[PDB]
Order: sequence, then C-alpha cells, then structure tokens
Amino acid sequence: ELPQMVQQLNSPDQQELQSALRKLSQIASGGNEQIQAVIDAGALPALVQLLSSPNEQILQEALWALSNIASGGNEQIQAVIDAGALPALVQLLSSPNEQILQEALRALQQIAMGGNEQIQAVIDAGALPALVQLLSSPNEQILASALGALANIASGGNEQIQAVIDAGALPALVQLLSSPNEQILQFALIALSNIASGGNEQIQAVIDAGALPALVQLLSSPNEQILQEALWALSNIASGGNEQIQAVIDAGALPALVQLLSSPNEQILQEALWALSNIASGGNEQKQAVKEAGALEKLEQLQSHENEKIQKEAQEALEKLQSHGSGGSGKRKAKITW
Amino acid sequence: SELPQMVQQLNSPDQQELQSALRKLSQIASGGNEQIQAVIDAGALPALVQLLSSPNEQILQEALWALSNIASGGNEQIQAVIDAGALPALVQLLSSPNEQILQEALRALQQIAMGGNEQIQAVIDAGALPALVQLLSSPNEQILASALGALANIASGGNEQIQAVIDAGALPALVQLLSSPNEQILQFALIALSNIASGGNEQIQAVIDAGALPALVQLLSSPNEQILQEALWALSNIASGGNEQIQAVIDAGALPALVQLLSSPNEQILQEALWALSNIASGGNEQKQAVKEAGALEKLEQLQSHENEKIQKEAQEALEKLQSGKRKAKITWK
Repeated sequence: ELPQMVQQLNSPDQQELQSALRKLSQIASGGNEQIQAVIDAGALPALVQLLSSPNEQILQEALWALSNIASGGNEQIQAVIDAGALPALVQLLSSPNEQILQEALRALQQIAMGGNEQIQAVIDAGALPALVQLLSSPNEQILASALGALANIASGGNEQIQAVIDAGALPALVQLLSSPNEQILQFALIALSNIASGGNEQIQAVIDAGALPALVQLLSSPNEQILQEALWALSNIASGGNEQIQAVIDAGALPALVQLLSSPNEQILQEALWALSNIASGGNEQKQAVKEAGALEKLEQLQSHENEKIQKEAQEALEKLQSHGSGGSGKRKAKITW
Repeated sequence: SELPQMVQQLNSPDQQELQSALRKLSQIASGGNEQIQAVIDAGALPALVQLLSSPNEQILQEALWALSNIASGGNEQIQAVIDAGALPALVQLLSSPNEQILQEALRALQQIAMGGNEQIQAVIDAGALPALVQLLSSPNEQILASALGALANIASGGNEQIQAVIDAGALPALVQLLSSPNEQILQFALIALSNIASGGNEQIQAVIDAGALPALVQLLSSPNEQILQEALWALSNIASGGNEQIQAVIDAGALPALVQLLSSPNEQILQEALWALSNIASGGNEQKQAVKEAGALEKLEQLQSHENEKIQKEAQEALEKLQSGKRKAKITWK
C-alpha cells in the first residue's frame, strides 16, 4: 500500500505520478515515524530524480515531499543528502519560477537545521553564491526565503560561518538593517547574530562591516521582536576578546543596556542581563566601563526581582563583575524554522 | 566532542552504560545555558522522553534529573522540552507510587511553568492541575511543597491560566494551608494566593470570597520575616483591584498593621508595607480617608528622611496619592 506508491513514481502517466506524489507527500508531513516509513520504502532516489523533470507540476510536488522528509531528525536529513538531493536543489536556485525557487529555498533551509557537517554539505554543494546574490532581491518574499536559508547556514561551526563571510554576505546583511520590512529586519538580525557566534575573527568581520552603529540604534526600537534579535547580536559580539567587547562599549551600548535592566518585559530583561554578563567577561578595562555605567547598583536590586531565575542571573553577572578573571561569556546560535 | 557519544549511549541496554551517560549529560546541562543547548543540539531530548516510561526507577530518576536541568534554561529551551512530548509523561508520573519519582516529576513541571503564559497553558491543557490540587492534601510535606511550587508558578501566568487554577478548586485548599505549621508550606501558599490575586478583579474577588483576608491580616504579626514578606505581597495584589476589593482589605482591619509595619527596621518589610498602602491609595476618597485616619500621614512624612533614597521617593509618591500595581512571582525548585 506504500511500497507500491513509490513504484508509481516511475509511471510515465502524469496523473498516476502526481497522484502518488500527493500521497507520499501527506504521509511525509506526519510524524518522524511516518517519515522513516517513506524513506525505508526507497522513495528518496525517485524524488531526487524527479527534481530534474521538465514538468513543474511534478517538480513542485516533489519539492514538497523532500522538504517534509528534511523536517525530521538529523539522521533523516542526512538520508536526503546521501540521496543526492543537494546538487539538484542548488541548481534549482536559478529557476525562472518564483514558486520553484522558494520551495527549493525552504528545502535548503530545513536541510540546514541539522549538524555542522550537514550544513557543510550544503556549502560544498555550492548554494552559498546563489544565496548571497539573492540578498539583493527586490522581491521581499524571495529575500525572506533566502535570508532564512542563509541564517541557518550561519548557525554552524567556525568553518561554516567563515564560508558565509568569504561569500560576501556581510555587506548586504548590514544594509538590510535599514529595511522597512519588520520580518526582513528580524531575519537579517538573526543571520548577523549567527555570524557573530564564531571565533574572534568572525566577530571582527561583523565589526569591520559597520554593524555596531545600527545595532545600538536598534536598541531603541519600538518593535520588541526587533529589540530581541538586536540584543542577541550585540551579546554575541561581546562573547569575543577584549578588543571586540570594547568595540561594543565604544559604540555607546552600555547606557542602553543598563536602562533595559528595568524593563517590565522579563524576556527583554534577561537578554540585557545576558549582554551585560558577556561584557563583564572581559578585562578590567571592560569591567570598569560596566561599573561606570551604574550596573553594580541595578544588579543588586535585581536580586529581589519577582522572578527567581532573574535573581540568579544577576548573581552570576555580579560575581563576574567583581572577579579578577575574564572568562565566562556565552555564545548563541539560533535557527529560523519555517 | 564526546557529547554525541553519550547521546547514543541512551539506547544502550546496559544499565551502568545508560546510567553513566544520564549523569554526565545531567551535570553538563547543570552548567550555563550554552551548555544546555549543546545537549539539545545532539538530540538527547527524544531519548530522555522515551526513558520516562522506563520501568527501572533509578533510570527514571536520572532521566528526570536531566530533563529538569534542561528545563531550567531559557524560555526557548523550555519549549524544546515541551515539543519533545515530555508534558504527557510528567503528568502520568504524578500518579507514581514512589515518592522520590513523584517529587522529581513535580520539579520538571515547576521549572517548565517558569516560562511564557502559553507555555503554562500547555502544562494546564496536559491535565496537571487536577493532580496538583489532589496533592495539596498529601501527608508528605515535601510532596506538598513540590506541588505548591508548581501551582505557584502556574498561577503566575495570564488571566486564562489563573482562572484554570481557580476552576480546579485550588482556592479552598490554599486557604487551608494558611494555618499550616510548616514555614515553607506557608510561603508557597502565600505566593500561590498572591499570584492568583494578580489577575482580574473577578479573580481577586475569588480570593476574597475564599476567606483569605482574615488569615492574611493575622499573618502581619508573624515573627517570621520571610512569611511576613509573602503575606504583604498577597494583601498588595488584592488591593490592586477596584474600590470594592480595596474596601475588603480595609474591612479586614489591615490598615492598623500596615501603618505599624512602616517602622520595621527590616528595609524589605518597610518597602512592602509602602507598596500595599500605595495600592490602597489608588481607590476613592472613602479608601483614602481610612488610610490617613489610621495615622499614615505622619509616618509617610518621617520616611522622607530615611537613609534609603528609593524609599524616600516611594514615601511621597504615596503621600501625594492620598492628597494600581501587581506582581507575578516565579519560584525555583530548592
């Protein structure tokens, strides 16, 4: 009842082929247990070969199927890579069909939600040059699909992030910080924040790209979602060395971070605490700038906060502010799930 | 890089290979939040949830220890536990005969309930409230405290989450625990009632109709300063409603005690007595005249020269009010 459906993918009739494709696509959208049922039937080689069919009715339905399989576990995503789906997806990034492009874009986005070596498979397939060019797309829908796929690639290791920088994505991402589209502005902040989660060289690339003035300006944003992602980006830059933490300080972010410690939004408060705690993970010149901003006094009052999880986070930062070391900063790598 | 090696060991049939991997992963997640997402990155959640039905009680305890450390992270890391399907199991474990297993299942629910309001409603929609209210009459005061810790965090959500606690019959048993001889049972009872009083005016009136005011006014003369603090929060959230709710506090005789508490050497007690009177000052003149008739004018003027500058401002902010604030507390497993 299910192994016979995969045999219909070889049927030359477009009705039997699409009828079986819609059947295998819905069963895929169930649980991960139903995804493995499709995989162990031998459906991946047929779906990959259908990605080269000149019939867009089948190519679009085959993209819906392979995307739902890639929405499962990492060991199921790897099965898509070993089936040869990545070279077909990268070549489909130049299709004149707006829907075929966006479906192949979200397919790479969900593929890139796996491990670092599964993201590295996307990079080695050549999807980066097409994604960076798509950052300049005037179609904001195409731009969102490209931003979502690129940001998940930047959530890998230091080798994965450096490949995004070597492709030249930082100039477009920094320019996208001035976009009127709130969703585009949020996606660009996550991509920039994921890049600042690498080594000190990947962090200095964001600094040399001129992102700090826009990040500090976005701290006064009336959109709390933009303020959230802008806070994570500044904290990741504060997770590097002493010179990179000083760049955040020299940008003028401390008077805004300390004032956010009194925000009635508990989610916003913990992020400013996470940012100041990362800044406190620096040399004595960096710890002094936090004290001169009047944070020792606000951190002591937060030990009486109604949320006990906030009290502990204020104790950890206060210990790092009064210590003689400089370690303890933490990074963050976020995914953009579709 | 031995983290994925430990995760694959969660499928090992040997106990001391399985129990060794659960302990290392639990103490790794016991660190910071960056250490927690690492454990989540390797995919330990689907195996930790599966092992919640493990007939081995020691393996079940190690799995509950690990999941509770993961749920102690950020709100987005809590949703990863919820999306893994742990709430249905955690509610199933609320009927376990083992008291230790029951206590560890209550912690995970308590740590999860420290997230957003919609994350609290997921704990509610999973059927946790009936088991929690039924556990409020447990003779084990450590089981009762862990059930009170979870209920108090659930009542810290929105008005929909608070009304679900009220509709579960928690108000009667909560007032019963106000006369409890246990100090930590009493605090969690005051916090849960104070979190219920943080809702709408019809949710504050449910606390008033439950007969909580006479026990709260008596607790203002408690020798235990920790109990006196949480009791002041309960009366303050009740005075945050309308004029009919503020008058219920005055009619309970709280004004003579609140004015006297403005002279407690404990600075925390003093500021909480101020926040209560400031909320009472948010009513009509009939409520204001009762305040200054209780001798609150001259004490607010003496507080203008107190050594704490944040209390000086709060003194005149309430002094000019005579001539509207809530608090949602979230407690951590301890």
